[PDB]
Amino acid sequence: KLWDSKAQGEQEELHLLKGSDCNLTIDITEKCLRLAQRSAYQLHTETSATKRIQKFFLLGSLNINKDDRVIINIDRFDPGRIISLHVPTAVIPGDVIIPLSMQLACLSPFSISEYYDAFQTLTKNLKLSCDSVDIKDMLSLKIHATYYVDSDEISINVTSGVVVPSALITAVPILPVSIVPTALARSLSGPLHLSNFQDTQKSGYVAINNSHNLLLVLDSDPKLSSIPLVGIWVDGVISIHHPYVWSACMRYLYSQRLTNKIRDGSTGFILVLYTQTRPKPEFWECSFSGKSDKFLYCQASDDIFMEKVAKTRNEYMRLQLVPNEFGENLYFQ
Repeated sequence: KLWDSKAQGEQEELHLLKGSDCNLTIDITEKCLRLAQRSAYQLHTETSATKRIQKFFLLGSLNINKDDRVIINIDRFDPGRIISLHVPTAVIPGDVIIPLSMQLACLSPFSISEYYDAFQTLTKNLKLSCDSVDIKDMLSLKIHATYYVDSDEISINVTSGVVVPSALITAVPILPVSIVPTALARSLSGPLHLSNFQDTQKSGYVAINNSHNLLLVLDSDPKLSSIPLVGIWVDGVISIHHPYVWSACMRYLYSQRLTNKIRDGSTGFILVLYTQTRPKPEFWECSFSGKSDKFLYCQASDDIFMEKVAKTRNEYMRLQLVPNEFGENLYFQ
């Protein structure tokens, strides 16, 4: 009886890769691959404690550009630090962390056990994170590189694998619900929420009082651990199809830092959506009922051939990943 759940429009199915036709695009610059191979080759030769498979990091950025199409732009190599754990040199906010394994070819593939362990790590972060909603937390990307050096060229086989939670969020438009006019609620409905900038998303959580009115809460409020929560609010997107909205829903469903979620995926929870294109927020009832630990995954690979002498160009390599429940890349060129 907290709100009316009668559907006021078509159901929508939300997922990270919905807008991109289930396609994940990876762009990798030749320069960072050249630095990765250069660093790897020195260790394997002029150094003796080199493990046969070197462990490095590539650093990328997550961009969303045409109808919510997600692209990872990988352009930085990072050997990483040892602390006993292997971590990047300096983690920048907005960095996609891609573990890079490479080995000199002599005399490679992703297995489901490797995908499974990556997804366990992914969901453990979703359950335990205390940070703001981040789309980068919704995918785990890895690269295997096999390289060879001869007198003529450097050759590299680059294989990339990803795991993404498969959960679909069912979203139903509902009638508007009264919001207590706190300062946060007033600033979200105010004139400043009308902009046109990319990656200006923010989100929080929705509490409820004795009068069954909604209270908006910042994502950093320490009371979130036990305040009774009924859903989320999202600001700075054009529509509900933005993958950030699904990311906030997933984060709310998975988080074990929120111990008093009296409305969740089984009962349906509320989304107060402040879009950038409308003066008033949209109200949705979101639900999830499928398998919680199911994931999509697949791999893609391509060869690159590099001259010994580097050319000051911006050459890059594009990989297309359309993962599914069965591990098949459903991309056809």
